[PDB]
Amino acid sequence: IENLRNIAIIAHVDHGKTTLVDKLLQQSGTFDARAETQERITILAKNTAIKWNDYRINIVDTPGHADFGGEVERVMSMVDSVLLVVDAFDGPMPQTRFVTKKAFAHGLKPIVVINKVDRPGARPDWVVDQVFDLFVNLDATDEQLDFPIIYASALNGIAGLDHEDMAEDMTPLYQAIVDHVPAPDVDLDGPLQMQISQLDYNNYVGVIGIGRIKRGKVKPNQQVTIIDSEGKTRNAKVGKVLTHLGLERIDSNIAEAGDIIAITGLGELNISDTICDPQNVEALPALSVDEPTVSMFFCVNTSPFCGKEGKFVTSRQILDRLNKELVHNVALRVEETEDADAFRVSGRGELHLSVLIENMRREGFELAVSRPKVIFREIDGRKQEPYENVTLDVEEQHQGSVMQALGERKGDLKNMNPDGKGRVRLDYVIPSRGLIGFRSEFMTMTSGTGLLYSTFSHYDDIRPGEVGQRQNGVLISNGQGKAVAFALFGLQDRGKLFLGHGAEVYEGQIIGIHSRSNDLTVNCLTGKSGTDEAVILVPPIKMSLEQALEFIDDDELVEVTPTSIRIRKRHLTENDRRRAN
Ligand code: NA
Ligand code: NA
Repeated sequence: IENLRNIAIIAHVDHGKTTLVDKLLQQSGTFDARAETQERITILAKNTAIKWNDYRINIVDTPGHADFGGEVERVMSMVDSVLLVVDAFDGPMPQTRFVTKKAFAHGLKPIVVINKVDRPGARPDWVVDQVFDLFVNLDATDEQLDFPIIYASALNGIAGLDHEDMAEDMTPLYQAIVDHVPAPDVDLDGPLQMQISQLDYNNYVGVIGIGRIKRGKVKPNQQVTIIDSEGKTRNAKVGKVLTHLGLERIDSNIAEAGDIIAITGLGELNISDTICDPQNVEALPALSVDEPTVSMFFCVNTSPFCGKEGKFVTSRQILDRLNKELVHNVALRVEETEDADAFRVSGRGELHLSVLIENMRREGFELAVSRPKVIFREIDGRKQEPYENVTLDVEEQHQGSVMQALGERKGDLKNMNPDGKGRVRLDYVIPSRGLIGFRSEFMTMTSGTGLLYSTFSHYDDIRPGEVGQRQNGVLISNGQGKAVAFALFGLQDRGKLFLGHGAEVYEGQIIGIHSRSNDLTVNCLTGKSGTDEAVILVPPIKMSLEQALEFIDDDELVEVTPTSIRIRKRHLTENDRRRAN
């Protein structure tokens, strides 16, 4: 127990945290199940367990996805310190600030590694000053400002407290971890209490629960009572108890409090479930969950062009592909609707849904999707919507316009923190519904220089007024067939077009953006003293999947194939659109 060290690791993508975890594992003589010697997946295991002398160090990877601040909090709630790894030349970079801020907010003391100290142009002393300023900028406590520094060269396999007189090996980094990281604070003799912090899956056993055992012990085939954060309970039987050794999970006959473990055979475990000894059912506090706040309908493509471009089109081919994603994509949610050729798919931001669709197009799928929107849930008698905690890290020159746009998106400002080094951090509380479409506008407005983070917060009363109302109406084909130059030449005078001469269109397909706010049903199949000389079309607007989804309204769909992106009305005929209004 007193010999366990549970630490999380933080590093910019190119600052060699994988290289460092590898050197620490090799020099510790921990049995290595893989087969790499010296290089010259390059990402970490979610947990790496190092055996050094009579000490066990669990290194938990810090999630790098910007919309999963929930998961970052769960990592910090499970560990007792953080290892911040920083390059000897770049110094700390703004990409790791969000996760560093979470570590300090959960009251963790940091251990700083300045690695690549022998690379050309290294300036470790300057990196120390940069790290000190960051922590002060993060409102560090006096205990958080009193932190060890270990200089390191994974290349030469050496570490030290002093970069000018480095030791023969990595001994100093290990010693810094056991000296300054407290052992887990846990009750070994009380009844089993273990919270699910992370979920994983493999075809050999199914759902895998990952967590730090808060109290007691757990064995294979043990009878447990699982309790969720809604207080509902269910009895179950532990299948396998898996301990961590290097990059691998080990079938173990027991596991004790303080230890970070994988558990199986407990069916559909959810984040924050507490596995309990059946006599003493005690739920631990609810953990932040990465709630799927944006939803789209994934429908069978019913267009007159259906089946002509992709191999996979049926309702079961699509459902089979979705359930197949669901097991490997634990944040995602697939639901059946009253329509059997329509499936409500929910995920962490529209990007999560758009990536899935792009995967299915490449595979040969064909489908229609509705716009990304939130699910309005009735809780405590009223209609509430999801709200998010949002962090924006921007160059100071972008502060003005970023704030105006977030205000317009119903964003409540909560904090402004400039670093005095050309960047500012803005914390907002905004309904998820006001965040849809923003990441794209945010990149354009900040010229790709900004960083945006998201952590699900809560449901609350609906904030009044619609967000991102499209101002322009659309041009809708009233026929099926080949679009012609002479007719497109006349319509491009009334709006911008999505296609040119020779495109096959169908009735209700959207073929352009109208200059005015109203929709027009137009003819693009036949052509209507002086005249207009030359029939030349301005190049069509060819939208990405992301643009089609941010373009479409509630009465429209994006028809998707492996080779094509089409926009369409739900009601393909003008008569049908009139009978809805
Ligand atoms: Na739960
Ligand atoms: Na969201």
